[PDB]
Amino acid sequence: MRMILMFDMPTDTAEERKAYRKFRKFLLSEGFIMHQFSVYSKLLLNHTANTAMVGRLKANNPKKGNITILTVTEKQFARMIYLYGEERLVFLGDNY
Amino acid sequence: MRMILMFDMPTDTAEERKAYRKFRKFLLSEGFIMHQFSVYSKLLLNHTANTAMVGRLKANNPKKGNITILTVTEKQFARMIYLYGEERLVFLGDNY
Amino acid sequence: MRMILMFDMPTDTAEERKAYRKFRKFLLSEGFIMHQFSVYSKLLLNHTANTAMVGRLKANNPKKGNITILTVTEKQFARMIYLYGEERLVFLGDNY
Amino acid sequence: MRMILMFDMPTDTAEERKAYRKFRKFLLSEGFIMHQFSVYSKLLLNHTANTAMVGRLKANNPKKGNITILTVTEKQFARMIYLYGEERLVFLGDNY
Amino acid sequence: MKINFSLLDEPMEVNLGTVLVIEDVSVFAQLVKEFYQYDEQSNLTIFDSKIRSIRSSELLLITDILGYDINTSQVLKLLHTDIVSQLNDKPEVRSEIDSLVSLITDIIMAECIENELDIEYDEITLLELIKALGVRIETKSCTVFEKIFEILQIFKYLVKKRILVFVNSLSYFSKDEIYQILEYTKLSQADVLFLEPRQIEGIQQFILDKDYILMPYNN
Amino acid sequence: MKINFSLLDEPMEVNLGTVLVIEDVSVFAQLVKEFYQYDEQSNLTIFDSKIRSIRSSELLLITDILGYDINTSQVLKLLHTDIVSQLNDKPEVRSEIDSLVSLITDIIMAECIENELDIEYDEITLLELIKALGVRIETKSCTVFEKIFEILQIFKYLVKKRILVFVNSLSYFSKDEIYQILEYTKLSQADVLFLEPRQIEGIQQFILDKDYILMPYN
Amino acid sequence: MKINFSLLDEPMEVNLGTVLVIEDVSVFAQLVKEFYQYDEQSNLTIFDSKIRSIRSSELLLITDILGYDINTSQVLKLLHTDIVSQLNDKPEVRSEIDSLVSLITDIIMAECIENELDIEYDEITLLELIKALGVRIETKSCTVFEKIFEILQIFKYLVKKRILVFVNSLSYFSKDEIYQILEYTKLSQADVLFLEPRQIEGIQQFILDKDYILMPYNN
Amino acid sequence: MKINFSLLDEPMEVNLGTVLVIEDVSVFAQLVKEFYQYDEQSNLTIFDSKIRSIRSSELLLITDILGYDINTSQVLKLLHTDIVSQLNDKPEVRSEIDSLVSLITDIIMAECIENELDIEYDEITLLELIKALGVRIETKSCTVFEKIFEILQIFKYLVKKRILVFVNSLSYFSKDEIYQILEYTKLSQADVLFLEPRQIEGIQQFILDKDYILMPYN
Amino acid sequence: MKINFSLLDEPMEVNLGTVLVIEDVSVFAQLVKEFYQYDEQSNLTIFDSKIRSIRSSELLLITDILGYDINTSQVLKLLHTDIVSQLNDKPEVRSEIDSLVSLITDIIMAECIENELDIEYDEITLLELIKALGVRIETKSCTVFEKIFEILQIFKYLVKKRILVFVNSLSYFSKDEIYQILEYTKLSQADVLFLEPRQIEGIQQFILDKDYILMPYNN
Amino acid sequence: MKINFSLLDEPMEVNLGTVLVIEDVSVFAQLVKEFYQYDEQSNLTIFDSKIRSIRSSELLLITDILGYDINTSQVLKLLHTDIVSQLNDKPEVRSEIDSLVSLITDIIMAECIENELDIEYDEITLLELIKALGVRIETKSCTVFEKIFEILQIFKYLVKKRILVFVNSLSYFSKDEIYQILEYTKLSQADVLFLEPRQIEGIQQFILDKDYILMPYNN
Ligand SMILES: [Ca+2]
Ligand SMILES: [Ca+2]
Ligand SMILES: [Ca+2]
Ligand SMILES: [Ca+2]
Ligand SMILES: [Ca+2]
Ligand SMILES: [Ca+2]
Ligand SMILES: [Ca+2]
Ligand SMILES: [Ca+2]
Repeated sequence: MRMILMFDMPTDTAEERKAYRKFRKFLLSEGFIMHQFSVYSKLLLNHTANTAMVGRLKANNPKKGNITILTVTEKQFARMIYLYGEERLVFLGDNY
Repeated sequence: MRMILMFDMPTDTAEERKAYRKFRKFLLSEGFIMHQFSVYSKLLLNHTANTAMVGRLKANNPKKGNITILTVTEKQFARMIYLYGEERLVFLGDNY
Repeated sequence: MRMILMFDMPTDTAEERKAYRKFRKFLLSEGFIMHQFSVYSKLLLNHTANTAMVGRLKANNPKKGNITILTVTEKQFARMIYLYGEERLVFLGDNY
Repeated sequence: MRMILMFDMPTDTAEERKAYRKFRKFLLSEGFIMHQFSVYSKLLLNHTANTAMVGRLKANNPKKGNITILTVTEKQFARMIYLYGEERLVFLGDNY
Repeated sequence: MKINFSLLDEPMEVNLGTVLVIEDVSVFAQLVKEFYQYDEQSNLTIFDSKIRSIRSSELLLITDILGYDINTSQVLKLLHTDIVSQLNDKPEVRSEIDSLVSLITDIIMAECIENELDIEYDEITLLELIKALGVRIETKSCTVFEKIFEILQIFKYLVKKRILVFVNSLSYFSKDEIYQILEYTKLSQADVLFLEPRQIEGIQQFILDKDYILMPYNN
Repeated sequence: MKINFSLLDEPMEVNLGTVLVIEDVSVFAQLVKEFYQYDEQSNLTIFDSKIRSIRSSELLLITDILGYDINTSQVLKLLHTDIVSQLNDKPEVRSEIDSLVSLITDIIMAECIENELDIEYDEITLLELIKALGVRIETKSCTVFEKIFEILQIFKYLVKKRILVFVNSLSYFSKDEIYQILEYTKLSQADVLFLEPRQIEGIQQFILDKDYILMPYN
Repeated sequence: MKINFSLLDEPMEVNLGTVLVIEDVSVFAQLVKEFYQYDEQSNLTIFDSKIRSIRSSELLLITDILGYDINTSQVLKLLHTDIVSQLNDKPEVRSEIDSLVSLITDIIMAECIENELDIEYDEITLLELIKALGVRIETKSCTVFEKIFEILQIFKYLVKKRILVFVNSLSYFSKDEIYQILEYTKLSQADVLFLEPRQIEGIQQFILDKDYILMPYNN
Repeated sequence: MKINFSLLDEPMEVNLGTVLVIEDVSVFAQLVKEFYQYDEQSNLTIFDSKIRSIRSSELLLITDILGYDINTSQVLKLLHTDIVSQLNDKPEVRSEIDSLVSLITDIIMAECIENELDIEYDEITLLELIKALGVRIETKSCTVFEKIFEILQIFKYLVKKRILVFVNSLSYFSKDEIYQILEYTKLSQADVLFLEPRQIEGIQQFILDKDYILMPYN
Repeated sequence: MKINFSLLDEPMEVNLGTVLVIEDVSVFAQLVKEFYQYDEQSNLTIFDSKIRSIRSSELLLITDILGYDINTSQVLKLLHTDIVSQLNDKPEVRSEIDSLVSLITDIIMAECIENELDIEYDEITLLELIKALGVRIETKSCTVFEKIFEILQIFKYLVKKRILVFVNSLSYFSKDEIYQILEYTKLSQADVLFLEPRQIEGIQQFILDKDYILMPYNN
Repeated sequence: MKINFSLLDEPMEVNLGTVLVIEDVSVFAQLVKEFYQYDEQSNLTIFDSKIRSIRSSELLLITDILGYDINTSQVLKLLHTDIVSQLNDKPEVRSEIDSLVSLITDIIMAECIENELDIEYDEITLLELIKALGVRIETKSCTVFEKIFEILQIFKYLVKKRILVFVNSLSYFSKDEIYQILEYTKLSQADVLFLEPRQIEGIQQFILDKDYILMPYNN
């Protein structure tokens, strides 16, 4: 089970920044990789490590922190498209 | 097709904050809902609407903005779990 | 089955009065007895003669005529109380 | 106890018509419904209310007025059938 | 009752019977898949004169003719009500039936009086007589043509179905049988939409070319 | 019929109507528990004149008189089967019923042929006619005195039930109504046994003292 | 929760447990008949603080204690929900259960992957585990006292029942058991009304004399 | 396997995938009627390699591909029984499952004892665990080309069905998709027979002329 | 949409526009009275393909063309929604409108920041802009023909009205205007039934003779 | 009717009148804010014997006694119905009123017959006479004590309000007036919960110390 995890929290407070660093380090220690800011994912072996990981993430969530969790297949994970921020020739047909 | 979208960008400058507000308003106008900061999702009817939405998101991405796109099933989109938040010495009181 | 039958119709016109006399004579010919004006009853042997009598009454009903039909037991028929338009001594107890 | 009530009286005089209207309005105020002319019924809760209703009806009966009272079961009261309307020569046209 | 898809330029109206022929297998299979998945997909949109989109519960989709079950609780109930109305329209027949059921009630009542226990009953009605008779439609020995005809006859009995659609059902019927189906559909006033990969000769139909051009065709 | 429990010295016989008073609340509640659990518990026993144990299916236990439905699936099944047997005992009447049913089936069949839709039918049976008429025992009961009488009628009608038992049902009826119930039980010959926490004055009853000794009364 | 009948001078309030003793057999039998027929008869009227009359569906009448069925679909469903809430109140136990059903899900998933057919599943939840366990109340071996206690425990589970009434149920229980029933009723806050022909000694009750006089009685 | 009807001179054999075209609409509709009525009508017959007639229960007739539900009571029963057999083939894994179920039953039993209301339970079984998990075949089908593939998978999984028959199901698939379906049928070894009103170009099929003569094509 | 009365032998179907001419003044006035009283009287029965009788609320009756009020809360609301959909179908126009609204919101927001009190707002939407503009249909200067045309245009906006009926409305319009009304009704798909005492020349209509014979007439 | 908050160890029951005194200003202000925001906040939970949580619409919160509007459409309507019931309970008074109304109706009917136009009427009822009289509660000259008493009198008229709560309303009333309010609340059976920062001497109340300890207090 591919576990996609979004992480956010107000960063204004200094203790909030410290807690954000601590939670990020905890995510890296648990096997999660950061694709971009607030974007992470981890491969869970089965529903077992999935449920246990959900409990652990609920336990380690910092104050005011918010985590989104989504279950995704490998085919959907390979279809993940990340766009980081007007074509003269538009081709409708074979792309040559 | 359930589209999970993460959004991040340096917010330091005033122009960057204005661009962030504009991009967020554009995401809300397109049907995306914010589950938490940087965390959004939208239900796309089919693959064509998903591709057009990808092109539009690439066109509307602000400078230095970074967007992560992941495809999840509708049932897996409902499976989304949002968690909102080992010490030897526990202190209840002034933290000294 | 004790068949109680109420009969009414506008009597103003001469044709209406003639129809009322004809319908009343038909009720008397069928075995019905008139207890008072518009009040009649007949003893039907079983449900068969009751249904056939209902059909016949529907067939013989005069224009604008209206008939009410009620099924009543002998104990209820003996309990019929007819009042046609102040006690000094009221006794609550044995009536002596 | 389902109370079937028939009401008749000579209507010729104006005082008799006024008394008929008053008695009918009294019957409607007491909960009785008119299925047709001279034909009425009311659902009495028990035998006590039935006796009190009999006394009240005897007290409110107009001069020359005649009332027929019959007891019918609630299921037999629903069994009430209201019919609203052999000739050799049938004439469709002027009756000559 | 107009239906619209992305391939068509304007929504096409479906009145009485309508034969829609799709010459492209890809657009045909995609359209049928959009017919089964219609609640999930927004591509195919069917709306009435009010422009209100009909729910999939209001849409009736039929592919297998002999596999569909024509006998349902609502269809049999409304059919029994229709038979009761037909018997009620004739006063003489209703009177005779009342006489017979009356005699039977007399017999059973006598048998009840002969018993030692106190027994009560109410009535034997016509709807109870039809339900005891077990009146139902027979699809067992019916040919496919008679099956589709019975479906067109019971479509008026179905209250919730707004439109009936058949998928590739015109391949079984001969041209004359198709003429009978259309001529009967014009009398029944129901809205039926047929979807065929190949065009049928001799009947008016809407043809969709591989070029994705929709044209009316008399033959 | 006789009933036996560990508290009694010898089994007491229950013939026609019988009133049993238990002066101990623990022995009374435990006795009712033994009545509902009779299938599970072997303590309470019942020996008929044949001296043979009877299954709980043959024992009719009724506590609430008004809450006991007279119309049941088994009761209506046995009643409809009984009426079908009575109609089957007379060949001519059943023949006339078959003729009338044939006429009605011919009329409804003609109306079905008149319809444009194909219609398939099977037949009409006398059992379907009885069930269509809704034949059932009278459900009208003004008071518990009449309801218990209907319970005695249905109990005397049921052959499988060898005993009818009422638990604290005598508190609702007046002494005169108790006399009428006992006389009706003696006239109906059925076996009825009552269980009361306290004794009733004026009627013959078996009093079970707190000492567990059983003594006759009146 | 006040109840009123023609025999009473003023409507009497029923709060927590209430023992109503009717010394007249005629008024007692008539009142019980008015309790069973309550929807039909207007003599007995039960109203709340809003003066609104409660429906017979909102009234719960109980005479036979051991004959009543305590196990119902709604009672067992709400009971399973209550057990799920009890397991949810403890984080550690819920975590352990999640680990166990988690491992079971891993095993069954491996067995599904070993099969040739493509198989999909969702989850094994706690409510499904309780429904698979078949948790229900046991009235089989229960004494009458434990049965009435279980009825007082499940009366909170019944949503639609406004008031519970027992008919002659106090004759089976000893004085101490009655004290336990009342003391438990005060904690459960439910409204229970007992109807007995004879007065019980040692408990507060409302006595109705043959003179039709209602008086409070401490013993 | 072979199929025989009065129109054919000799029974034609159906091996792996087979495409049968009927150029007569009356013989095609009457043939489908003989397929749905096969139990009632003796005209259409099917003789396997053993030359033995097969009951309609062994014949799988599927007309609408999308309207055919993959999940059924019998299919889920055979699947759950198959998984139960696979878990029963390994004693150690089933022992661990019994241990975990014992732990969960101990926890839920302790929580039941903590409650003030009496609770009775029976046990938890592996079949109740599979049914509680909702094990079923995948219901996701994007196109009819995949749905027919799932129908071929479930058909090859079912041992009782000796033949699968499709009526006018080849009109939805493109020629290339028909080639993939034929190759998948030859790889799966299952017996599939198609009935089409008109001939398909590019594939091998048996053409039945309006003259009733049957001729091979490609 | 079939309508039936006692004078007709068979129920007549009303599809698109239908011109019904009653040559008898008694049957015409009685039929119009049965149209106004339709809920009270059982003589005139209008049913759909489902045979279900339509309620008088579903029936739309129109006699005075210029006296009828075309502007209603539901008609104006659904019309504003239709305009919002038309503006939403074009991405460029919607983008420009969003830009202008953004500028105005910036100005008003600056004015709010200049104030001493803390002020909060939400948004200025397109539906609020249309409601502030006061978009409505103008019947003041409209001719009777344009009024009936606008009624045929807003009949699609009315959700509850099943069928529109006009009473003696064809006397004002010229033959060409009637041809435009019918030709537009065929495109709008709405069901319109006209009732006229005298027959109109040149249009297909159903004629009811003084003999009570209903015949189709091409002219 | 039990209320519970995080500060309490066990949910406290509110029966008839209940005086809750919070000695801590922070917990008191936070509890009142949780009373106004109750639908938004999950901290304060009020449940009935069914354990079902009551909606904020079912909760009645009152702070300003003289600012609250006691006259509402539902309160005046149900009050007029209550007056009509009071007049209906007496046969003689109802007969006299019927006589007078009959006389007035005779006069107005004669005046209608004198007119040239044909006039029809129905009846003049008692509810219409009360509505014409304009019966309503007068809070204008009422003292705060009489205002709260009228609120306790109209709380039975309010159907949707499950519980009435007063915020710091006991500071205006004298000890004797508080005794009258409680003694009247015991008769009215309504559930009233008072919240005061300081304890009232002489009345039973629940005290919450700054230590967050809840204790019953007789004085
Ligand atoms: Ca039958
Ligand atoms: Ca019946
Ligand atoms: Ca189990
Ligand atoms: Ca599950
Ligand atoms: Ca706004
Ligand atoms: Ca303006
Ligand atoms: Ca009035
Ligand atoms: Ca006034």
